Amino acid sequence: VVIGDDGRTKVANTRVAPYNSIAYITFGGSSCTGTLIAPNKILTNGHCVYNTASRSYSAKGSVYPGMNDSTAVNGSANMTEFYVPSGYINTGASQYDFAVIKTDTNIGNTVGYRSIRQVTNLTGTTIKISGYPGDKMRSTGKVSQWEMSGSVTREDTNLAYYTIDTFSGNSGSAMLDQNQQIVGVHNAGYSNGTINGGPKATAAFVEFINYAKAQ
Repeated sequence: VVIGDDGRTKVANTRVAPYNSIAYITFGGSSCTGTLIAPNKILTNGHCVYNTASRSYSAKGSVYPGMNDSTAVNGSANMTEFYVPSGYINTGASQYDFAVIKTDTNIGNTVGYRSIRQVTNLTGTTIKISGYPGDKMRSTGKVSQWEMSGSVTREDTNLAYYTIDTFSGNSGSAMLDQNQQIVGVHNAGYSNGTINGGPKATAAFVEFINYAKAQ
């Protein structure tokens, strides 16, 4: 959700880290954000790849790392396989709302990719959320990356929360710490649109990702 005044700013250079590793990803009926985490693996939200209500996987599309002004400035890859946690398939709960996508080429070796840091507590940590919101697509007519930083204001055992502004299309944006490590993935608005949040990189998160990295 966008909370009060919009604090997001346009990423000026998507040819450098970490922005070159953050991708506009398309499906047959929607788009999201994702982040390269291996030579041929993207991390995003579960709800981007699997619809709980229809029990349906999304139609596969394409991956554009560091797209800016609707230009694939670092090339593109196609999606080939989805890996979704069993818990997401079975409950649709926010604590399992993450997924990995394999690409057809090793595009992560050209632009680089991000590591994941397992965390226990994020309260007070400054994170950055950068990705591809749909509202900016409407208003500028271009697909560009927008970022905003802020503090994690509360958390529970699986989720972290923040007032950093997000809009549809930001689903799957990584939470990046000061060292450009992934500590979680944005998924939704909470508390009737007064805060945003998503799953932290817990031990359970990291185990699934490690399995997915081996596929």
